[PDB]
Amino acid sequence: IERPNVKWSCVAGLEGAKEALKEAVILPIKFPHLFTGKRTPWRGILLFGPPGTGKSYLAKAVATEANNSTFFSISSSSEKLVKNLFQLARENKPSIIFIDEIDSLCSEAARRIKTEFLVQMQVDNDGILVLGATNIPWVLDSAIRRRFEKRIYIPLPEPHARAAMFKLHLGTTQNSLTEADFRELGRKTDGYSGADISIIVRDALMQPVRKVQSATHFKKVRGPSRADPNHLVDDLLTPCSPGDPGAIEMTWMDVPGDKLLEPVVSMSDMLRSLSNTKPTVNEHDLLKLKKFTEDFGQEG
Ligand SMILES: *CCC(=O)Nc1cccc(Nc2nc3c(-c4ccccc4)cccn3n2)c1
Repeated sequence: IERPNVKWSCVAGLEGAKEALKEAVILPIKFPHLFTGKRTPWRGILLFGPPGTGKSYLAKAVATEANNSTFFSISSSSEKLVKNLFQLARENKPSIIFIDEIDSLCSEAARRIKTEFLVQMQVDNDGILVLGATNIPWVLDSAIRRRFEKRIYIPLPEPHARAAMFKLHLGTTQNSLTEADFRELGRKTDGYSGADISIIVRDALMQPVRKVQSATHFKKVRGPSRADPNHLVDDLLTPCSPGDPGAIEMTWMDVPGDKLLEPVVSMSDMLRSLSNTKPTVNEHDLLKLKKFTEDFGQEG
């Protein structure tokens, strides 16, 4: 329906999962004549691991890289909607279907309606591949589990990958972090999820705006004009502390919209929000993934 645009370079770490998804998804689409007869792409791939390890984000990256294929990102949030889901799949080949939080399935009447998904997997399906993703792979019943013949564990990020993701979640916003800073944020965040890092920087991003909304004084300052970044101007105002040279008793209401110079995102800012959040994952939840990682292996 709509095409994602995530490049390989943008996803941090996950080098192992990239090589397997290249071997299982991308290389067969670009080179169909290699996968003939005995070898054809697996019917469905299952991504499992701790929450916020990039499983869903990795699904968008693999969808962007085939380009020839089409991306149908259906949510975990009705059999005629999936009958046409596979019907529109087979008309446009090659194609892939990502089902985030596929632990959805597996007490209730909706339980009965869950059978419509397995009809399609085993009809003619060649250019269609189903990406499954979940954080609790064990609750999944055996009928779908035997259907994803390839299962990939997405691990917690490594220090280099966490340092990257602190830089990536910043984007183009004004900050004063050095490359040596990002590396230091990697070491201090051991066991932190990918979602956990995204939580930290959004709070750190909100401290400039909080400083503006709370400042009782502003100081005139030089800087690039908000109309043209190439022309330095002098009438800009930035939050100051009540005693700095040039303090003016005024709040953000008295600052014109085009005269505010935003304060930069510090490193102490990011450390201040790092200290206020702790890793979501626990050691118990991971060894339960260890239980799944060995009981069934790849297709058992
Ligand atoms: C090239 C532009 C771009 O895509 N930047 C960007 C911004 C945020 C994150 C990433 N890559 C990335 N995200 C993750 C996660 C993750 C983050 C947030 C929430 C859930 C998961 C986990 C693991 C790896 N990873 N890379 C790129």
